[PDB]
Amino acid sequence: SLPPFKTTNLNGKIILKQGDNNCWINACCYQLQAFDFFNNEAWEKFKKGDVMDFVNLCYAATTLARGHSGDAEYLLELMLNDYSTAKIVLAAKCGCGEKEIVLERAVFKLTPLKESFNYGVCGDCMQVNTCRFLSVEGSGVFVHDILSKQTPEAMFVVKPVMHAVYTGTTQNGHYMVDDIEHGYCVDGMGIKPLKKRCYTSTLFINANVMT
Ligand SMILES: [Zn+2]
Repeated sequence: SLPPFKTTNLNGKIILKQGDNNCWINACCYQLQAFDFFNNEAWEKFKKGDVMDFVNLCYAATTLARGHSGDAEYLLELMLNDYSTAKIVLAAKCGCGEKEIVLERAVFKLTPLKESFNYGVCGDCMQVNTCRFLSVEGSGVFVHDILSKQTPEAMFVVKPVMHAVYTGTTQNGHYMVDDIEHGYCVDGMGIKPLKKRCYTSTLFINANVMT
């Protein structure tokens, strides 16, 4: 066994010292700490600084060993697969007409911008559905293709509370978290200014959007 990851408790969030390529864990765990509905025996200890049970649980779920890089968005999908804490309604246009798609979930694999986008194909006309957001309610997190340029606040369909941030190669990169609600970027146990770009997720709390 190696020794436990060291921690810091910063403005209500436990954060993990950078070591052994653990940043994907840190990024995911920092987001889970935003959801008061998320819980279990190993998480109750993590919230207090006693982090190795849950951290070990993250390696088990992903089949990865301590020391290997991973994917913070994949890990959020795993841990949140049995939660359903938000509702998103889309309008979907194809050659048959227009219809609504209802998604109830905690993690959504969608881009969180208020523009038009494709999602699925209609099995009666075989065209791709051209889609747009009609509403978002509750709490949850979008996991998404990297937004690598700044995004005007008015473009997000929801008000972001925080974003996983990923810089570098898909091979050789590094995770951090833009904590928008606090005003800084968390990078290991340290603090940096918001990167404002490079975002791989978008977390929202108590959404109540009509568009
Ligand atoms: Zn159709």
